[PDB]
Amino acid sequence: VNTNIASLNTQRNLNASSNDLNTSLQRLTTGYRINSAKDDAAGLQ
Amino acid sequence: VNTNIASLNTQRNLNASSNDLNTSLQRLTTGYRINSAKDDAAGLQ
Amino acid sequence: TNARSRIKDTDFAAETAALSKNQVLQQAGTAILAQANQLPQAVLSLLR
Repeated sequence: VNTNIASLNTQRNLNASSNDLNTSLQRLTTGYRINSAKDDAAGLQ
Repeated sequence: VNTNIASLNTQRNLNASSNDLNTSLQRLTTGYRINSAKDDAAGLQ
Repeated sequence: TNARSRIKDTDFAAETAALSKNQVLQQAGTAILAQANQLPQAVLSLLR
C-alpha cells in the first residue's frame, strides 16, 4: 500500500526519545538532575 | 442476416468495461480508492 | 491518519487484478467484434 505509511508511528516514538535524550544530556552537563528549567519544580523550589 | 447486428450487445458490455477501467486507473494513480469525485460520497465526506 | 487510509487507501494489490480483468475484457470483446462483424459479410457473399 502507498497512500501513506503507518510506520510513521515509529517516527513519533523517536521524537519522544530525542526529547528525553536532550534533557538527559543537559542533566549530564551540569550535574543537576533538576534542570534550571521548571521540570520537577518542587525540588527546584 | 444483415439489417443489423445483435452482436452490438458485445459493444455495450465493453463500454461498461472501459468505464470501470478508467476509474480503476484513476484510483491507481492517486492511491485514493474514493476518487475526489462524488463516488462513494459517504466515505468521501 | 491510519483511518484516513483505511477509507481512501486503495488496496491496489487487489485492484491490479481488477485492472487486468478490465484490460483483458477490452481486448477480448474487441476480438469478438472483429469476428462478429465478419458474419453478415459471409451471409450475403454466399447467398449471392
